[PDB]
Amino acid sequence: KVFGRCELAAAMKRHGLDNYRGYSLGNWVCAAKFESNFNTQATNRNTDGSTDYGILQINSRWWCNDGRTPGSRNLCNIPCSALLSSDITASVNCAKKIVSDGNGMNAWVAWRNRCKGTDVQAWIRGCRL
Ligand SMILES: CC[C@@H]1CN2CCc3cc(OC)c(OC)cc3[C@H]2C[C@H]1C[C@@H]1NCCc2cc(OC)c(OC)cc21
Repeated sequence: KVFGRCELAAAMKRHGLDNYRGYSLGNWVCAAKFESNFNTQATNRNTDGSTDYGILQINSRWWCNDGRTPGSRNLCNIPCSALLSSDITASVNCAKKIVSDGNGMNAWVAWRNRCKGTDVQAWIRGCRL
């Protein structure tokens, strides 16, 4: 599923991301834009053998099991395929654990490099939320 901007903002808000760990909703929408271009089915293979899955490109070395990431953990206790669903619940629940790992949303390098310090509220303006 390719979410619309405002559609995804609404779904993230219903699942509790607005101001989660202090990050306003626009930060989450911006991160999804530059991680996945709002495409729940996005995957990207890393040179180290791990794979990033879904709307927030969550990585298999620590956070989900895909059965092909040597030496990995599964700290969100989910199959990585669950992060590709049109229902974003599993991605949101796992993202909540990630943003708690001490680096906040710097855990998403695309957030740090492309969203951090910008007018992220522009991502939710004009959205019914
Ligand atoms: C309501 C307008 C969209 C919302 N903004 C949020 C702020 C923002 C920040 C960006 O980088 C930090 C950014 O980079 C790509 C985009 C945005 C936008 C996205 C807006 C515009 C919109 N995106 C989908 C379709 C489209 C097509 C466009 O031209 C064909 C266009 O021209 C300006 C804008 C957009």
